[PDB]
Amino acid sequence: KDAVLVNSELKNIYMKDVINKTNMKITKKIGTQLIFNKVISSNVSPAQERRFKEEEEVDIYALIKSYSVICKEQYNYVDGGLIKTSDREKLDSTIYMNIFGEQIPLKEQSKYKITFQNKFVTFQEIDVRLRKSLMSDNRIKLYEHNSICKKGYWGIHYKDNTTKFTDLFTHPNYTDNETIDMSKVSHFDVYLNEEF
Ligand SMILES: [Zn+2]
Repeated sequence: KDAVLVNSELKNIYMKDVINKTNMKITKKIGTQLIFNKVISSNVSPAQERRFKEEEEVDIYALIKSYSVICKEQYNYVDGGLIKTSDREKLDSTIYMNIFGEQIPLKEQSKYKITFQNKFVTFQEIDVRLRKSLMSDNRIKLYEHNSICKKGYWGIHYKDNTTKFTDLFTHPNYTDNETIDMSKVSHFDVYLNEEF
């Protein structure tokens, strides 16, 4: 299973900004990195690299891992976050986030919703936005030294009753560009202080 990390590291990882752009043509392509023109480098799996060709337009939603200036031009490094611009069908979805946990009032239980406008969204996007929403929540303060959440996980609860669970104290491997079909998603479930 993915190794559990501490608040300090998790906070550092998920507090960073994200790249959220559309119609980005892959300019250069080197190794396992798909480059775009500030320069955006997306580290992806050997498998995913094959599926993407240069000059191909890609929509990007990825958390930035680091920056580096090179010859007065800034580089933004990220893992995956790619969906072909031609793979984008529109769809308005307002998915509810149900938060469960001993200190969670019914009032905060289902007040959170995450809005999507494409039928297909990367899992990285859902995971990152869900974590950031939990991080800013005044009651929860996810990854803060002082947070009431010591451990936990969440899940995408599909309409067919199946679920996809993720440990909130781990850093998923986003290099595979896993994508979620939003039309098959019913809601999101957050399980605070519950063993994964
Ligand atoms: Zn559920």
